[PDB]
Amino acid sequence: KNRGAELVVDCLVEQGVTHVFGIPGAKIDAVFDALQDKGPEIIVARHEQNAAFMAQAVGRLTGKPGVVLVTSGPGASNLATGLLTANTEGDPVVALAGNVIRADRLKRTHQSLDNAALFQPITKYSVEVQDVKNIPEAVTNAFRIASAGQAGAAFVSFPQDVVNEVTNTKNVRAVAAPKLGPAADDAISAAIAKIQTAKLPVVLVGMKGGRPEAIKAVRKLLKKVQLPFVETYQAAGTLSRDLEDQYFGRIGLFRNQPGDLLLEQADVVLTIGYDPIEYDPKFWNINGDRTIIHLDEIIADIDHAYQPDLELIGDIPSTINHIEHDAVKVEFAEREQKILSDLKQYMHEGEQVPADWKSDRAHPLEIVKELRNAVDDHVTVTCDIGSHAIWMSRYFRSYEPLTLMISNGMQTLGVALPWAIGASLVKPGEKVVSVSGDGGFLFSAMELETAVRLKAPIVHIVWNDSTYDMVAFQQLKKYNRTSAVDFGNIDIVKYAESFGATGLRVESPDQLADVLRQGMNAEGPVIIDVPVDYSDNINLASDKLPKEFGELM
Amino acid sequence: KNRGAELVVDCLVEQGVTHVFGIPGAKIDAVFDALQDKGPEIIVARHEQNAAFMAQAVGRLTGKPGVVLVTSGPGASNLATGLLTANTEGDPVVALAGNVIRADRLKRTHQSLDNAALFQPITKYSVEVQDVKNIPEAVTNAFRIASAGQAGAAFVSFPQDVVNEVTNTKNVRAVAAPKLGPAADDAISAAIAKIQTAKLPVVLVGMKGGRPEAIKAVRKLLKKVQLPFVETYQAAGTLSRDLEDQYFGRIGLFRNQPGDLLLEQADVVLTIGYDPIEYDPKFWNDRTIIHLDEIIADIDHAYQPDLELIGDIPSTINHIEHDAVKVEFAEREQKILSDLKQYMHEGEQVPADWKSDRAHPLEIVKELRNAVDDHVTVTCDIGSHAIWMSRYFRSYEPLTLMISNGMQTLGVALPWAIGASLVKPGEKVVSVSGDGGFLFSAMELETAVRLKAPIVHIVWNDSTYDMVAFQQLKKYNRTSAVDFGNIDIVKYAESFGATGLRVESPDQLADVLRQGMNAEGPVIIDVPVDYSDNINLASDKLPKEFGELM
Amino acid sequence: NRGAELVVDCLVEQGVTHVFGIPGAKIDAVFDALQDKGPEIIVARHEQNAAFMAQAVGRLTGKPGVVLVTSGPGASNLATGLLTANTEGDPVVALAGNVIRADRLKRTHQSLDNAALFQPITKYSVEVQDVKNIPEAVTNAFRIASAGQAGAAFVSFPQDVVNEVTNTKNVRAVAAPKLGPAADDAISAAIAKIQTAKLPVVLVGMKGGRPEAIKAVRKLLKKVQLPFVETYQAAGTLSRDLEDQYFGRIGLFRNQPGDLLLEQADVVLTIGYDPIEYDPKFWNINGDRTIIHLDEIIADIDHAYQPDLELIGDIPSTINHIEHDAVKVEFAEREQKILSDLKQYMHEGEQVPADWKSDRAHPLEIVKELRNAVDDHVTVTCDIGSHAIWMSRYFRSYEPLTLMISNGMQTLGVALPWAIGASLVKPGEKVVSVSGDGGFLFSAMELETAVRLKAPIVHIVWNDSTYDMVAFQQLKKYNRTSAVDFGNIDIVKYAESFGATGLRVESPDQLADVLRQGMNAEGPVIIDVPVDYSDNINLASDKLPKEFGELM
Ligand SMILES: Cc1ncc(C[n+]2csc(CCOP(=O)(O)OP(=O)(O)O)c2C)c(N)n1
Ligand SMILES: Cc1ncc(C[n+]2csc(CCOP(=O)(O)OP(=O)(O)O)c2C)c(N)n1
Ligand SMILES: Cc1ncc(C[n+]2csc(CCOP(=O)(O)OP(=O)(O)O)c2C)c(N)n1
Ligand SMILES: [Mg+2]
Ligand SMILES: [Mg+2]
Ligand SMILES: [Mg+2]
Repeated sequence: KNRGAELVVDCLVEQGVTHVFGIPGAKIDAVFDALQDKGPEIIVARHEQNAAFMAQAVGRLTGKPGVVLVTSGPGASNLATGLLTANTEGDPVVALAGNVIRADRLKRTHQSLDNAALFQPITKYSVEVQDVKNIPEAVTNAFRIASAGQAGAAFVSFPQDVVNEVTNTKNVRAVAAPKLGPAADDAISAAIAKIQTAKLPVVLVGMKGGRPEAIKAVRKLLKKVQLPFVETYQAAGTLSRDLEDQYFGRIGLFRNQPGDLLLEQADVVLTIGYDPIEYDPKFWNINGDRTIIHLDEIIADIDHAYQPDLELIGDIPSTINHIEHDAVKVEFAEREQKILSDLKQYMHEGEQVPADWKSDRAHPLEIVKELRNAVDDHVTVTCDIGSHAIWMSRYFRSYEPLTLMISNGMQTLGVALPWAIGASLVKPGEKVVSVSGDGGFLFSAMELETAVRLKAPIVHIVWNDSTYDMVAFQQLKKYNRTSAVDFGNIDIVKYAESFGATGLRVESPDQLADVLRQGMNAEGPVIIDVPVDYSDNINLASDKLPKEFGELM
Repeated sequence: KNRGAELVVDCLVEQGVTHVFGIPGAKIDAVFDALQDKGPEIIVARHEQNAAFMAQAVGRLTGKPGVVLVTSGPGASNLATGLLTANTEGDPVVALAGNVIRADRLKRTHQSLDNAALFQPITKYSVEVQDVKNIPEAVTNAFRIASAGQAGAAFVSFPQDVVNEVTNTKNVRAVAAPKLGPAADDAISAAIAKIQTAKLPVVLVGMKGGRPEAIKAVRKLLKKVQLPFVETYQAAGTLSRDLEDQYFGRIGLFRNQPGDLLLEQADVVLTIGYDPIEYDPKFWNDRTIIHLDEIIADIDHAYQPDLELIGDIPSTINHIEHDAVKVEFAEREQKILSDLKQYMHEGEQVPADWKSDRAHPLEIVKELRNAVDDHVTVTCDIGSHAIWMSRYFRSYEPLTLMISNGMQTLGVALPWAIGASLVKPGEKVVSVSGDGGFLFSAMELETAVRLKAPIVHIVWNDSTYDMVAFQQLKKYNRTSAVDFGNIDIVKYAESFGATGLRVESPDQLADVLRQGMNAEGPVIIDVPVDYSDNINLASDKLPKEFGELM
Repeated sequence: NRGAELVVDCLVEQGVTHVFGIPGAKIDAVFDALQDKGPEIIVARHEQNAAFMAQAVGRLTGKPGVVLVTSGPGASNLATGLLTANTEGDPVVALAGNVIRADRLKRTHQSLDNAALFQPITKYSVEVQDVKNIPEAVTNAFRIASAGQAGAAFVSFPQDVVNEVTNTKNVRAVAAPKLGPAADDAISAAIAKIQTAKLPVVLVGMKGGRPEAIKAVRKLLKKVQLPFVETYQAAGTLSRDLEDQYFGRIGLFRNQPGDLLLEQADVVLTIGYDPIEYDPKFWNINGDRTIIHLDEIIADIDHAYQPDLELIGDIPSTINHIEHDAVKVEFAEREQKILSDLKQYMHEGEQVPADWKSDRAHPLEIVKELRNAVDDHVTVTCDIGSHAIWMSRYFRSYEPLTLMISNGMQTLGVALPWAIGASLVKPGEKVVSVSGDGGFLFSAMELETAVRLKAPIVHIVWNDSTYDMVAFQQLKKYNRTSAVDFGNIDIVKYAESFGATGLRVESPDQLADVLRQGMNAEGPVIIDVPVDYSDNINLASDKLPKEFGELM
């Protein structure tokens, strides 16, 4: 027909977009109509929030922006949290929304608002197209800006008459966002010289160290040079089994981990793709001066606790390849060897169920271990936010890039199950596991109809506690009392069944391994009800370990 | 304790707030801690979206700002649509949110976000407090601005260190937002002269005509002067059983209603609390226009008032009422009223050729109306079911039919009914949605079960996003992205510990509804509906027919 | 019959007689269309001064001043102007070009997000994106600019929108409506609270200074015989008749007779008071008093401003309903002495010091000689600086809108362009403008406009060669000054280089003569007046409050 609506779909075609997540409405209608003619499969969502969470997951797993498409008013405003989360967690997303006609743009009329103004503080790019000719230009720049370091959200709004208008405007080439070269050579030399002269150099692998390419390079570096290392939560998957000896776990949330003590003992820290939002430098870069080398695709944020002595800004993996090429293996003096050894066995003992533990419910560590034993390396595991997620983020081993997905920017409740859906659409054929608590679960459980309608092979684990617990034990450590943390329990099994899904329940902690295998062998979506004992949770924020190791030294 | 958090709680005590809807988090948890000592009852929500909707319900039904309280980051950003909805539909709401400590406000850090900039476009008032001393001032101005005509949403954000900081700061008095006087008296006189000299003077009651005091005033005006009148959807309940004779239905959505032809035939139109968002003037609007409202009018190609009576709406109405006298109509205009009233009765009727194993929409509306007492509040969601409710479900009390008619936001029905039941203890509350919108906020059924709220939720079961579908069929002759698969509604209800009912055949409709009305605790009722008559809601038939009788 | 014509037609419907502007490419179609029909175009030398002029028209006529500019630097130069009007109750409408809609998101000459820039400093900031919407968007801009509280409205036109040919019809210029008075029972309440006061006082503020409000205020002050004070923008509330009940203009520093009056008051009635002129935390202090807020909009709650009664509605109507039903207050003995003492403190504070000697005029001598040289009805515009403090406290005004002060943003350089605006509003009358030397250069360029118009402006420069108001605050805080010194210029030959008339006061004794000589001159005249500023630190001095505190 050649409306503005067709120009939009043509862009999606040039961009190689396989799927569009959305919900139709009167203002964005022409575009949905034009998608009937061609373009990517439409995945109808049961909420624009979840549509955004789905696009985000696609962006994180593929490196090309996930696409979400919604109508005016509440269609658009329901995107806010989603885009915010994508934009602060390094995920390429492009959002396309409708608005009222240009003539009525300033009026009190149904579903009218300044779309671009709302999304301005929460995206890299937020625009509204006021001329049909401009559509291919605006859309193409949004894809590029979404993809360019640091990846985030782009939002593009269309008045209704703009996408309905007939025009002879030509499309433009989907010129892909270009790669940077590696960092300046002189900076790379300096960086190598500082690692070679260190008594205890260590690698801090961050958000953008967690991309597949970045991880491949990071592993060659760690293997050649033999550096100890830690991961941020979104760097999970850096580990391989033959790096386990050099691995000191995941830093974050509370300063009481072996990784923290290691970074403390370090005189040189090399950070890679490090976005401080995952764990503020004021928690780890303390207690003594210490050289900081910042390896990233964008310049560093200066902070009282973060003043890099060296910045290597360029393409992350290739910059790493250049350091790797000219570094050599680091020898550790006796003192540092013993520090490393001691940290390693504090790390080991942390991963164990307390010896005087007895219960009629599973311990969190038992859930974590059993889950890890029932799931092959290649399977993507998505995680929600809560105490369950602390246990997962610290103790759930991951061995491949993009196989453990955590929301460690906004810490947005409800991402797991929708993320699992997006993952299954990117990895057709594979099982996708999603893990949540019972609080965050109802934030997005509605999208179980999408999963069933798609016959997605998703396995969702609900940690059953019956409170907002991560908030509860923090309230106990601050005020020795809780507030607004309690809610009623629902029948998770019958909930799943009412959707046409499958419900299982761990009725005793010894059925855990069995019920898990069963979910994995099931056809279509499964929800698994797991009673958990959270009485150990308060110890997640303990200072015992920093204190013990303190008197060691 | 004299933290900033206590200063906040004290404002809520001073303001007479009985419920705060919320979800706790680290940056805001000091205010939640302070609520353990004194202050209103915390209602824990399963989604900040839904806490916002409930606060909207409280605001619409009491005139006092509803209060929602949330944490930083996604806690705040999840309020967006809620406050947008409230802000455009006339409901006083106060939102309170956390943010990161002042010193880290500029950094990439967990749950950080320029809160105030995000709500700037979608509220009357959006601010972040940067000094603990300023807390009582910023909160007290928020309540005032939320309530002041035209009522809307107010947003206040608090850095973590500001609510945790110990302080000597004094509270301020909750100075009530003041009412205006009536409109200028020479303006009132002018309007009385326009009505008394018109051939067919008519009243259009709008959004802010649906406040209880405005309705009581409007009824006296209608009865005394015997003017015909029409309702926007949010002015539902202006009608009294007494006034059914002068009543010409609800205007909205498509121009093809008896009310539309009436407004067209009128030489004078008195609009009361008319927010054009409910129905753009370019659809119903030569003739004289008298704009009566608590704020000045927006000028539009199709809306240029000859008279503006700006002041307190009920005051101004009374003044007009006091000095106006009965209008009597020439025979020409009586015939017009007779005909329009007749077209109106035909439209309210199930078509003659209708055959179906599912209920017609009108049969749901009729049985619902016949099963619910006039005083029972009925909330409604968004979709094809709501076109039917908005046009054909009669309301006779103020605030007993609640419709989202500024932002048309899916999912408002069930959370509104929860807010409503906390505002009217001892009463049943009815809510109506389609199956699409039901899953937008059905999570909150846990909350209704937790409170043992006497809610009866009716689900119109179709299996599609239909209101989108038949507009699509009319524009392109094909649908797109409107199909989803259905769930077992009864089992969905039972899994939450609520009661689930199902109308298995159209004749069971009366009894099943009755059963729901007498049930204990929350009830969900599955009601299959036949929508194949839905595309005629946008039909041009009636204006074409009436065109040639003239 | 383009979009540009639609814009000119709206200006005609609003009764706009003058448009202050500077042309550019993106907006020039509108400038074209103004050749055919419309209001006179006054070419400015800087978009800042065009904005100031507009503000002046708005303040003086009650209908929006109009300013028209091009895209990019044309529009951005408007920022301080609209901001100042938007915080001082002045209706202004601004019209600006932008790039074509197709190139709106591009890096291209003079492209910027116009609406976003003006959102935080206007009541109303919009961009039209369809030619049809022009009559609507503009009409609402005039009404919103006018609707109380009055201020700045900004409309932006992408270039292709005003050049586009259309058959769109215009829209009626529906006047912004009036409110009625406050509600009866509230009026009753206010009268009752006043009746039972031992010392009720009136505070006249910003919107108490419109002509109709002043007419009603004067009747109320006369009938009930209440003492009153003024905010700076409430100048001209006073009449010669009312000098007896008058306790001066409050503001800037809490050390004036008006402050002490307010402090002793048990009931304060405020009239159209915008706190920006003087924070309530400065006067509403040592003890409690009842506050009655009378205004066209609800009050801002403050730690030091929590009204017991709000009278919201049209200000002159509400004042009238109070005047009609109130009877005279009669002060007891204790309060009469109080009022008497304060009145003498007031009178002593207006006199040049005893041991004053100087080769240059003392400020009060400038204030005095200028007041006596100028008819009551003549409009006097004032700039910002130490000279303005002297003007604002001590220069009497007896007619509405004859003393204009920037008391919201305290914007430098407003005087001279405000006087240009005044003279266009009041043809055939002298207009006097007063500035310091520093603020003079902020807008002195616009003298070319005044000469080009043969405007009868008489501009007085207080010459001391420093940014003094900053400097003495710096000394009272830090015992040292910073960045307050600049060179000076020959004001007389400055004026002459523009084809204007330049006069100089070579000695304080020829002050009356050089002033009278300026009043009789044809065309613009600038006057160089050397001043001695050594007294200036005593403006922020703390003695009067202390001395009176011991007198109690
Ligand atoms: C959208 C949103 N609202 C509020 C919060 C604050 N918050 C963090 S954890 C949490 C509770 C999660 O509870 P649950 O999912 O049951 O996990 P659990 O701690 O019990 O394992 C809340 C409310 C948040 N992170 N996101
Ligand atoms: C939050 C939001 N998303 C999308 C829309 C667009 N929209 C309007 S009606 C509608 C259909 C709702 O369907 P349903 O609840 O099943 O009611 P039905 O039409 O079937 O009666 C949609 C998607 C909207 N109004 N609000
Ligand atoms: C645009 C602007 N810049 C700076 C200031 C701060 N300021 C206030 S008074 C003042 C000094 C003005 O001095 P001048 O005009 O020479 O008059 P004087 O103080 O000498 O009497 C300054 C710089 C201001 N108010 N406005
Ligand atoms: Mg839980
Ligand atoms: Mg449906
Ligand atoms: Mg000076």
